[PDB]
Amino acid sequence: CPLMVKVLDAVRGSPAINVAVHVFRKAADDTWEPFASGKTSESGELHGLTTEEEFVEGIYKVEIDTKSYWKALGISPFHEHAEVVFTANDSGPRRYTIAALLSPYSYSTTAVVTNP
Amino acid sequence: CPLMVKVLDAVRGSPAINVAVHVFRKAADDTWEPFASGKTSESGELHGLTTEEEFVEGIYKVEIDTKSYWKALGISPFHEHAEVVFTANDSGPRRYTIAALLSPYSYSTTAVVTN
Amino acid sequence: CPLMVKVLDAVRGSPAINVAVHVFRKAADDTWEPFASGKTSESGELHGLTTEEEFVEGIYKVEIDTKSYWKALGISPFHEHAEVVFTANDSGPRRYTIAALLSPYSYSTTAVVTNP
Amino acid sequence: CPLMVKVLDAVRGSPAINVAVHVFRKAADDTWEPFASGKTSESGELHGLTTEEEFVEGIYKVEIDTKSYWKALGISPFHEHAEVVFTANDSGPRRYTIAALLSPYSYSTTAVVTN
Ligand SMILES: O=C(c1cc(O)c(O)c([N+](=O)[O-])c1)c1ccccc1F
Ligand SMILES: O=C(c1cc(O)c(O)c([N+](=O)[O-])c1)c1ccccc1F
Repeated sequence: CPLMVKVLDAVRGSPAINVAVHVFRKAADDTWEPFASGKTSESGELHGLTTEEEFVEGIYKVEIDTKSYWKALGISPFHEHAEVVFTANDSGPRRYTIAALLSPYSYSTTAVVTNP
Repeated sequence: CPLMVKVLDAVRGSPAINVAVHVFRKAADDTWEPFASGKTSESGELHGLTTEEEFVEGIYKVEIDTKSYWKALGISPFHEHAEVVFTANDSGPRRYTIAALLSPYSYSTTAVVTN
Repeated sequence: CPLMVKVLDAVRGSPAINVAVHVFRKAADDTWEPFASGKTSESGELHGLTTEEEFVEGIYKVEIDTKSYWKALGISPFHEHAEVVFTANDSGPRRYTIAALLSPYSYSTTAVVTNP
Repeated sequence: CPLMVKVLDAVRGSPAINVAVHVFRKAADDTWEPFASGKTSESGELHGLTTEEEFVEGIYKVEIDTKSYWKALGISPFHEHAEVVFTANDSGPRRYTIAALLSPYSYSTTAVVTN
């Protein structure tokens, strides 16, 4: 509930389905620790990545594997991935939606942050 | 010099070339009067639309013929066109760039206003 | 159900609430007939604009009143509104989400079109 | 000439000036090695990062220090930075512009790749 990822396809006008997403958290030693991962559903959404207990304060990286998505639709794309890096929960728990809108040579990303 | 339009293609990663662009000025009766038009260049840009003398304060609409652009590339698009409607304000900086980034089902637009 | 509008605020990282939206449909005589209107909710969404019976084939214009939104947050913005113009339902009924992401000097819009 | 970065501000409608930009090249061991860096100019652009000789095929990362930019304007932003990661490909056009459009809680990036 506290972290959701939504991915849209600007070419098709559709959810981006089956997009791999890997989340990392920065460790004490400044490495990126694997935190959670999953795939977008037929709605373009990925729920169930973490829990409010697990999703502590930290610096998180949400890596959206855009290059496999375009390639398996016959578009050799430009980017390797889209990386979204942010501090979370540093004023207490929040709910985060990380959205991405994909094109072969472009993407946009936004965050919607709500206080439960 | 006061108004430039720039159009980019997010599918090909390129300028959007030969895109028709029409600029209108809102009239006193609230209708849109033709003001300037042209086709984007090889660089995706359209310069020479107006002059400082002619580009007075008011409400302008820039209509970008995105549907024809996509059609000519053999791609089916969503929008009829992209319209950008704004007020020219003499208190702000003097040069306006209206940029548009096109995808078949999406577009982005921004204004870069400088002195 | 067949037409939904969602508006997000890129400055706040939040839904854009209380945004006025006016929908028009192009008439036979090429004028823009008022079709429906409403305001975004606290989720940034506007539902209930039309019905599948009413939402016939045509050219529709969704006008999102971005300039009142920025102004009532102390930002004099650049655009008068964001206009989204599209042909709908010309291959039978579809469900349309028109999304807009707003900044004071920029916006993006996308469509998600699904076949029920 | 082969690589330019352009950064724009969607809140002010302006170039994003004095933004730190770091470019890295992916090494054989999968670590990121510093490649080029600079600060955007008054036009929001950063030219002179590399030369045709040095800019060989490979995976590059462009990291744009968006957090410091927003902080210096007294605005609280969401992201730590914006990272753009791509492969340089000799089969495609020769000149790469990496553009970024910044808002506090959002950014857009596109590549304009030309000959
Ligand atoms: O359009 C976007 C967006 C975001 C959402 O959270 C969302 O629910 C929907 N939507 O349903 O279409 C759309 C968007 C996503 C990423 C970056 C820029 C964007 F404009
Ligand atoms: O990417 C954009 C943009 C703008 C410019 O003015 C420009 O010179 C370049 N560029 O050279 O790539 C790119 C852009 C355009 C419109 C809306 C959102 C955007 F991100």
